[PDB]
Amino acid sequence: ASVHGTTYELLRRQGIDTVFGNPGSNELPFLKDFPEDFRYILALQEACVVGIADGYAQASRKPAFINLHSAAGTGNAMGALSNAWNSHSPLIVTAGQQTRAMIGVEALLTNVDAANLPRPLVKWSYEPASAAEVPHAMSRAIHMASMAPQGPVYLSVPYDDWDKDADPQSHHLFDRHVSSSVRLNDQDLDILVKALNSASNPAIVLGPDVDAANANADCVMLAERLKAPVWVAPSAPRCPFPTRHPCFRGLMPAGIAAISQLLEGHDVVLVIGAPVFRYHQYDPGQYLKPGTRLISVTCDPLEAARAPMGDAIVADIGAMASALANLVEESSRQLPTAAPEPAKVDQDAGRLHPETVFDTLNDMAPENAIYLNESTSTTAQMWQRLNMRNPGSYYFCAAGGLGFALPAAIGVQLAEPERQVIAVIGDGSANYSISALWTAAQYNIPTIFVIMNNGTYGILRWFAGVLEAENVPGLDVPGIDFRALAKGYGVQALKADNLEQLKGSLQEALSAKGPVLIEVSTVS
Amino acid sequence: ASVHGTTYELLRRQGIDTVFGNPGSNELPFLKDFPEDFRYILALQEACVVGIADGYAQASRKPAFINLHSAAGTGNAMGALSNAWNSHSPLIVTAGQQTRAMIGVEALLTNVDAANLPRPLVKWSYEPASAAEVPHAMSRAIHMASMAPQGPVYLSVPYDDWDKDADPQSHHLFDRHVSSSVRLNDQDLDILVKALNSASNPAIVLGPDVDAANANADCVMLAERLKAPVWVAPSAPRCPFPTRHPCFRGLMPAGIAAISQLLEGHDVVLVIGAPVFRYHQYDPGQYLKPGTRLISVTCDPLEAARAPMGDAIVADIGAMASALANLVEESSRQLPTAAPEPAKVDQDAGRLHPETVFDTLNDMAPENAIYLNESTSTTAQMWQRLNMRNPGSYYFCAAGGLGFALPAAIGVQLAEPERQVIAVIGDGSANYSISALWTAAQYNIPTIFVIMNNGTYGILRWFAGVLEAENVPGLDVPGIDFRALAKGYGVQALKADNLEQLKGSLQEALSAKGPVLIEVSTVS
Amino acid sequence: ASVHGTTYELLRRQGIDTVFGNPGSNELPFLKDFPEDFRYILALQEACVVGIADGYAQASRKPAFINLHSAAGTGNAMGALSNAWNSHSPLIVTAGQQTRAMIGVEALLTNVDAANLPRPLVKWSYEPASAAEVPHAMSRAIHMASMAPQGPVYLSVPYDDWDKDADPQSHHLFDRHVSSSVRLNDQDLDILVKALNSASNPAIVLGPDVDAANANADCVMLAERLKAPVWVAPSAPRCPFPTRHPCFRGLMPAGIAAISQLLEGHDVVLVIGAPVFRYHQYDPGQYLKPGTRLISVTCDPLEAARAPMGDAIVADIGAMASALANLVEESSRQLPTAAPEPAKVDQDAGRLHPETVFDTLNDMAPENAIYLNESTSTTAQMWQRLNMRNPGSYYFCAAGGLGFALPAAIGVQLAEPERQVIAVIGDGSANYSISALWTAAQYNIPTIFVIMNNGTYGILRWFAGVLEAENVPGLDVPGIDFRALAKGYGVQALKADNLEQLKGSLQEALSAKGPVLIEVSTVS
Ligand SMILES: Cc1ncc(Cn2c(C)c(CCOP(=O)(O)OP(=O)(O)O)sc2=O)c(N)n1
Ligand SMILES: Cc1ncc(Cn2c(C)c(CCOP(=O)(O)OP(=O)(O)O)sc2=O)c(N)n1
Ligand SMILES: Cc1ncc(Cn2c(C)c(CCOP(=O)(O)OP(=O)(O)O)sc2=O)c(N)n1
Ligand SMILES: [Mg+2]
Ligand SMILES: [Mg+2]
Ligand SMILES: [Mg+2]
Ligand SMILES: [Mg+2]
Repeated sequence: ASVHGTTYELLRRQGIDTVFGNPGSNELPFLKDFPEDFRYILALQEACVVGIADGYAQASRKPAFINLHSAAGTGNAMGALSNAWNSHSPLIVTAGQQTRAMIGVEALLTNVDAANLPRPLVKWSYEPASAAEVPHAMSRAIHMASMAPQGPVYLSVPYDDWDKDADPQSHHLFDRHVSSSVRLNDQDLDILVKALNSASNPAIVLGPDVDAANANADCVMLAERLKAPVWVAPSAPRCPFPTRHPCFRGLMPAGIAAISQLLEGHDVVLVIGAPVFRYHQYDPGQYLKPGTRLISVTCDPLEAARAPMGDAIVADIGAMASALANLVEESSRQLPTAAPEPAKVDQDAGRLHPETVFDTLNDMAPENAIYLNESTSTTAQMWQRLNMRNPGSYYFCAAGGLGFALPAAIGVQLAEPERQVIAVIGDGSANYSISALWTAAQYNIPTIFVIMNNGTYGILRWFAGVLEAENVPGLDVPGIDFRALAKGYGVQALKADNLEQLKGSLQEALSAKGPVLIEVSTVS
Repeated sequence: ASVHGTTYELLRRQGIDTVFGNPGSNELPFLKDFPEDFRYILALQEACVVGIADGYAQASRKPAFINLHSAAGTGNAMGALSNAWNSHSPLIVTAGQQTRAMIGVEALLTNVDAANLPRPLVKWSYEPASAAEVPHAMSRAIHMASMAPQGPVYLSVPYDDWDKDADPQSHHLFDRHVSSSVRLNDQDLDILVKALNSASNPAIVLGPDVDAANANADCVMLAERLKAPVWVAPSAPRCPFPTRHPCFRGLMPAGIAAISQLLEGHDVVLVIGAPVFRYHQYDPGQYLKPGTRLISVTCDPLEAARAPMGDAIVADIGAMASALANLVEESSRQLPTAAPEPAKVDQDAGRLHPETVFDTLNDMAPENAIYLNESTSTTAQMWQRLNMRNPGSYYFCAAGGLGFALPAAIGVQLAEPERQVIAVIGDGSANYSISALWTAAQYNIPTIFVIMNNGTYGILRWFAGVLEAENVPGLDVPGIDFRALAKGYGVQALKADNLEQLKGSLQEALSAKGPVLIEVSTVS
Repeated sequence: ASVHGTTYELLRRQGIDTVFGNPGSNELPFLKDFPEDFRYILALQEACVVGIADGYAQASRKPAFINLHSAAGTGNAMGALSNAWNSHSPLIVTAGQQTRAMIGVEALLTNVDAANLPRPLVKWSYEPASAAEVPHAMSRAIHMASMAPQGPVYLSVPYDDWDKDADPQSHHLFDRHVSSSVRLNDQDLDILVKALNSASNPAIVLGPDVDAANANADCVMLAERLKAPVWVAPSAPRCPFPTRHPCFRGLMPAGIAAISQLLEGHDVVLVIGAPVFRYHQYDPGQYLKPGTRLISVTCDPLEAARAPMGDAIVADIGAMASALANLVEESSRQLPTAAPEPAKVDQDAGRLHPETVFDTLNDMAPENAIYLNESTSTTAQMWQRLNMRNPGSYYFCAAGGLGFALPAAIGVQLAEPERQVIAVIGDGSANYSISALWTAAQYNIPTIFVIMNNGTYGILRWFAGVLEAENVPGLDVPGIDFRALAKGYGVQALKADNLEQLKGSLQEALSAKGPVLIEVSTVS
């Protein structure tokens, strides 16, 4: 068989049946004779290709396969890869290279030093030394992306390789099963369980790898057993816990001092599936107060190594959460009391406060909605005002790289066709990957996009205020008509200039057959 | 003085007065107290920021300064950097990094292994080891970008460095002048001149570094003295010669066999300011036919090293072209045979043939128009049909990376306010950097964008055909309304569904006082 | 406290008490006030420093700390790092950098782009962005080196950092405990155990990570329970099993065809702690024959990904070996019969056959002797004729990089004061790291060095034959007097030109109280 034939057989045998791509001439020999059991999802720019694949991979909890064009295509996606790195997204990124005979002269479309291009944003990055090595390299890519800690990988393939004869012994690749589903050995696990049982005032902090592992339910049981309050680790890319569960305490502020203060009085703090910690603002102080001991379970050696405090255990989050949830004793302490329902902000008949938008979404959206956040000045309010009972209900750019939520919302909706996806995106963020709207239209993927339009890079204007930094250029983004942009890409568009119109538009969007964009006028 | 003050003083003393950017929190300490003698050009996505800066640098023939946001922002620009590398564009790319105190914990917005991120697409990439080093590192960036062979460079700066004290000895940086304006020594130059004078049938091939150096006029003199046919090297990023000058032969097809055929019979082929050669299609054969010797003058050691044939001289293109033009003897040979005229293609009253569009542009555009090309299936016809008689009249994505022409056309128009820029862009290419339109609207930069809408990735559909590649997915891009996209970003829009409307739209566009987009319905 | 003080406290609190080094001026500020509870081990060239540290880490099963001088010192050690990468040796490599103020001008002894230098041979490579970050970066280095899969790491430190004030919050680093002692979840481990219990003719293959984990005894129990034959994986860097145990089948030949033939008829092959496989010679064929399924347990995701066949489990070898050994049923199959003792080779009165040397070493050396092999042409004979009963009894350069065994033998001897180390080294290999001898003399480390002198690169001349390649230069190494070299570095030296002399010399060497070198005249 050919390299082409063998490679598609490997992909299908490893459960991959969808290619997210933007094609080029180096990729046509791969895409020719495209198998009928595969589906190709086209996006118009590579940041959108990778964003969509990323959302799809995160929601489906399986690897997603991407095909991009040489260096330029790969380069256009490297901002999207920064987010994918931070979210441990299992993305197999392939790119077409020039024919081997024209690589030396650096013909047009030659990806020079190809394996170095996406570094340091990938777990593994490779170009095979011969055509017959391609299926084996593809096998390496699949497993490197998929093993804990999951993450993006890169494979460059000269276009002339695909037609060449494959090694018959490549058949051994097709059904390989590779497992990382490991947990701490019994003796040391018992020691941990005893420390948890002995704690007088335990607290639990959860990160995105819990949601990725669908460990959420086991974490609920663990928190109920220990009678422990549960935070979400700062800069949260996902939601790992029911937000109206009585133990839930919400999103931790992303500051060193703020977090040690929050944890003061808790003798043992168990962190699961998060870096320790993804701080953001400068908030110097103690990493922990005395009296607090921290224990981290992480799937990522890099996270364990760089934590400035605490013990760490490097293992699969699913296997660890399950073991702990079922091993710890039921504490006789009183179960934590649910947090109070956020207060209703005063809302006149004018532009919308973001608190109003979220309250209204919470009132009207289905209970199994999935939200994406790229409205950076309103994240705190969103976490407080949306009741998200189920796993996989929230995504936020994991490296803070804008241009994620709009395409990712399309991939999520493709992954979960029975759960309504609602992306809340600021007017600034909306532009980074605006052309992804076209894919929603073309493939009939009925995502709802809520554009929070305040005319500015809100969070930047705010932080400039904190820095007392005056005369900063480039913070305002007036003059964008988002309904026109949606029309440009074939997506139904609505406007909401006040609360009444917001209710009406959301009602219409929820009932609509296709994707819908709502432009909301929000307060500056 | 502060690192901030010192750095801005270095920038002004070195001729920089414009910052192209998309701001982020790591960059706010740099952008605060923005000096009154600088201007900031905002674009909404980083591929757009870099593309605009690139156009501006290429047209102005001076370095352009860029400010991006950490890793995500840099990543979003890496497709644009692939073009900049191939075009030798002097781009100084700065990116903000987290505060030094929070780099180790990998806080949100930390650019991990920062200097490796843009490699291999930059000449130099660096993060300073202390705040006091920043002005020195900026000096190195300015000069590494500016020295032959010019190209993009990258500097990552922790945001806390700006307010720190600079080394007082940094004043020595301010007025440094660094020259690479060099040419071959007299003895060896005289040998080259003798070879040229002795040639019976010389030919000349010119590349983009001729237009970059404004060596066009000297090349015209050289060609006139030698009575030599002049080609433009393949995959041409710029136009180095007047396209209706009697010596001009056209754009070389980007194939090994094609080019050796074209050069057959020529005893000496002098190539100036081009790689040898930027081939593209697989077109195997001889690099040169017997009887032809090739001599290359290039500003780039990497070009000289990789040429698969001929001698090479690594020197400044401006200095070499000037010297050769004034030293060669005046040949009494007959000029090349007049080139044929492009045929007027058959055209009904419906959708427009690309040839019709170019013929109409050529009739109506000013003699000093500047064209950009990202209509990939129509390049050959464009070169045949446009009379471009002045330097700096043509730009095409140098690495074949789409998303260049739309933002670069804005940068060019900003650099050349008295020359009308006309960007001819395919419907596929248009989406990659669509948000750039906003910058043209906001700053009232009067670029004309001509969208060639045939509903497909035309050149891929063509190559699919020649490969006899069946069942290739993702080649069609129906359902985009470019007038609506333009409206979305505040740019006037027109439509041309036939020749009469094309003429009317162009008349209107040329009379406009701001940017205009014309959507042209072209054939499949 | 200073960075110096804080870092040494971190080191002692994490169990480090030895520094292997070759000093330079960038390193003096670190080495000054060297604490009384540490020892420094000097070697005269950096390949020797690292080889000694490597031996020490491998035998002690704990990380070894190294201090080298800038780029040149690090560079001199990169061959040794090649081996350390392949052996998963936990080496913390630190190198001194210029003072931060002089990095920018690239003063002499500046390590330019320092973190890139040791790539790709390190797990993690870094230079901190500030002095206060240094202790945290050292913490990261210790843990990256120590977590599965273990391996070398690199930290570059500007020499002026040591005297600066440390972050008081650095104390949180001192007692961090990081575990990767994990194994497959119960459900999937039961499936694996069932597959082993159900196997009709299983075989076991063991690699170096078994010996590194001291999982040898558990592997013996596992082999005895399953009544399975046991091979050592090809190109073996360590010995994971008693070589005279009845299940032992010896070292696998390093070829694809040879290994699948060896495993024919075995329905399940369990590979533990080895790459699949470290092939060497070209020996094309089937990876496995029909009827054989392979299951690999590996500590290294990179190994699991690249295996061309079989299932894989990525977990700690110690934890996995112990669990399997204790869960599998006692098979009723007959215990394998021990390999017969190898035949005696005919030995005349002249130069010695390697077979005779090994026979004689086996007869005279203590039962807990530790051997190192860098006699490349005699490896097979060595594995057959040396009875190694205990763990940690054999080391061979894991990447085939010569220069390992001489210095490593010193490190092992240092780590195991009560076990006699005997390095068997070819006359070719002996020169790579000859100066390591000085360290054995200076610290009175009683390693015995046995030099096999045949006056040639034996294995290369052999290979030259099978290749039918003639006129190959550089294969012969006449004119080396190893007794004089030993005298040069202060080590007692003996000669052996025949069997009687060999016996006498070995007898004196074992009785000696310091290092001894024996030059043996062996047959071509
Ligand atoms: C790719 C990229 N570019 C630039 C930034 C910098 N940035 C920028 C420009 C922000 C403002 C987002 O504006 P918005 O309107 O989307 O949201 P708010 O108005 O609520 O802040 S938040 C932020 O981090 C980024 N994070 N990622
Ligand atoms: C960033 C990027 N992505 C994808 C490609 C691959 N590509 C693609 C997708 C082309 C089709 C461009 O379509 P168009 O409509 O702009 O022009 P034509 O229809 O005349 O081909 S030409 C081409 O090289 C590329 N060169 N650069
Ligand atoms: C650092 C390094 N250099 C060169 C080689 C190549 N090489 C060389 C030069 C060998 C000959 C070793 O000769 P010896 O005398 O040590 O042993 P034999 O005579 O038994 O082969 S084996 C081998 O792989 C290597 N492996 N490592
Ligand atoms: Mg906004
Ligand atoms: Mg890179
Ligand atoms: Mg088109
Ligand atoms: Mg020898």
